[PDB]
Amino acid sequence: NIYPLVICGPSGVGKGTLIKKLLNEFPNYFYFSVSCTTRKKREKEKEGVDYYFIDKTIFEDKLKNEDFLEYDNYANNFYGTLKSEYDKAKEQNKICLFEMNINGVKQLKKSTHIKNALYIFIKPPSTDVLLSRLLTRNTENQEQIQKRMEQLNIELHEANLLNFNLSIINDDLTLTYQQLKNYLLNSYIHL
Repeated sequence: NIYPLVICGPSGVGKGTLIKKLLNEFPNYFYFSVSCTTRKKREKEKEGVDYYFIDKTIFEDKLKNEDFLEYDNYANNFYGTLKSEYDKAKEQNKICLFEMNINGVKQLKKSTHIKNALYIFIKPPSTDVLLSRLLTRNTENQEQIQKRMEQLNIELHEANLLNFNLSIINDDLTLTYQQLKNYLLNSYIHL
């Protein structure tokens, strides 16, 4: 059984960039988990790639069956990673790579479907930088932007109560990827 790899942290820490480099460099070793969402598919978005776009009724049916490893709600839409994503990774005999926020990780750490996963926490250089990147990529009003700021404060607070196999302050992408890559080479690739 190949232990799944979870790259986690709050939005804005650079998870996406790090994962893309990883997948680009070791394309034959990973199966990138795809999540479900009730949000409407945007123009450039691809079904089965960006997400599995479904509606509220189906999402509710899935929860009813407890088919999720983790579920979340953001900007008035539901998101969740199905246990089946892990099965597909197994089917192809590859490392299942999960991109998650802290709310997701705590659900994975309790999940009975998966076990022995490797958790890599990608931290921001600071809270100020994390919050600033939030405002930068957002054009919201006071009350709403404050809610997202509080959500990020909760993420960091929750992260402090969990244990990760490795934690990296992503100050410099190059250095972060290098530490990440070496860790993964020793954990999965070498020999």
